[PDB]
Amino acid sequence: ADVYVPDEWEVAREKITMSRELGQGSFGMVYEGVAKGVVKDEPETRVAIKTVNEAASMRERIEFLNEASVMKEFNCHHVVRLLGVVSQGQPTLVIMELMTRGDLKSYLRSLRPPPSLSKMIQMAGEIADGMAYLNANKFVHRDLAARNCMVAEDFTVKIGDFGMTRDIYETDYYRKGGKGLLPVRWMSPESLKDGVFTTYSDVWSFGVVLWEIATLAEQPYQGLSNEQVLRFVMEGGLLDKPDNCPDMLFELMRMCWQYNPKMRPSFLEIISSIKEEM
Ligand SMILES: CC1(C)C(=O)N(c2ccc(SC(F)(F)F)cc2)C(=O)N1Cc1ccnc2[nH]ccc12
Ligand code: NI
Repeated sequence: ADVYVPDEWEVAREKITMSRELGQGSFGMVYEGVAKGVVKDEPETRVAIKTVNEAASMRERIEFLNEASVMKEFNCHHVVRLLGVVSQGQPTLVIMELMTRGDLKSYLRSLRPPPSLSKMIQMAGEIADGMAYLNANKFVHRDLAARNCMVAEDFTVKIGDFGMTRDIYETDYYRKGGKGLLPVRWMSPESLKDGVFTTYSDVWSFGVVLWEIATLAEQPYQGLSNEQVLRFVMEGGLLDKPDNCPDMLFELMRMCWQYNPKMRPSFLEIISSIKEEM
C-alpha cells in the first residue's frame, strides 16, 4: 500500500534491547536482543530484531512492514515465528523468535572437521513441514536454501529468510544481466529461463537443500561459473550423488529435479514419502 496501519502486534521500543549483531539484512542491520511482554508466561524472551536503514526511504519502510504483516497470518512451529512490530519511532523494527544455533549452512559447515540417515531425514521432514505450510498459505519462498533455514537450541529446523546481502554468502548470488542478485545455484530451470517462481520451483530448491545436508553445505556446481551453471541446468544437467549419500536421500533429490515442474512432488507428497520411514 501507500501506508501501514499499526495494529495490536505493535510493541513499545521501551521493551526491546539489542545485544550483539546478527548480519546485514536487505533493509538494514539485524541484531540479537531481548523483548518483554511478547510471550506472556515469560517475562523476558530472546529475539532477533531486523531494522530499517536511517537513510532508507519511507516507501521502503512501508515495503518492509508489509512483508512482516504476511507473517501475522502464520502459525507453524517449523516457520520462524513473528513476535511484534515497532513502526511508531525512528529506527523501524520487526521482532522475531531467536533461533540460537543460527542458519543451517553454518551449522552443516561447523560439522566438517557422518551424520545419520535418521538425523538427515529428520531435518528434511522439518524443512518440508514449514514449506508445505507456506505453499498452502500461498507463499512461494523463491530463495529456499540451507542458509535461509534456521536452527533452534534443541536442533529443530525452521524455515527463515535472511535475504541476499550477507557478505558471508556472497559466492551464493549472481547479479545476472547486472540486475538484482539471483541464487542461480538453487534455481529451477524454469526460474532461470523465464523467471517463473512456483511451489514447484521451491521443490527444486528443496532438492538442493537435501544436496547441501548430504555434502555438509559444499557449493553446488563447484568448478562451474554462474554463466556455466545457467547453461548446465537450463539443458537438463543435474548434481552428482554426494559421496556416501544414502540411496533413499538421493532419490528425493532426483524427484525434486524433474525438468518438467509437474513431474516433481508436492512438499505434502515429500512429507508422506519420508513419514512411512521413522
Ligand atoms: C532476518 C531475520 C531476523 C528475518 O526477518 N527472518 C525471517 C524472515 C521471513 C520469514 S517468513 C518465511 F519463513 F520466509 F516464510 C521468516 C524469518 C529470519 O529468518 N531472520 C534471520 C534469523 C531469525 C532468527 N534467528 C536467527 N539467527 C540468525 C539469524 C536469524
Ligand atoms: Ni516438528
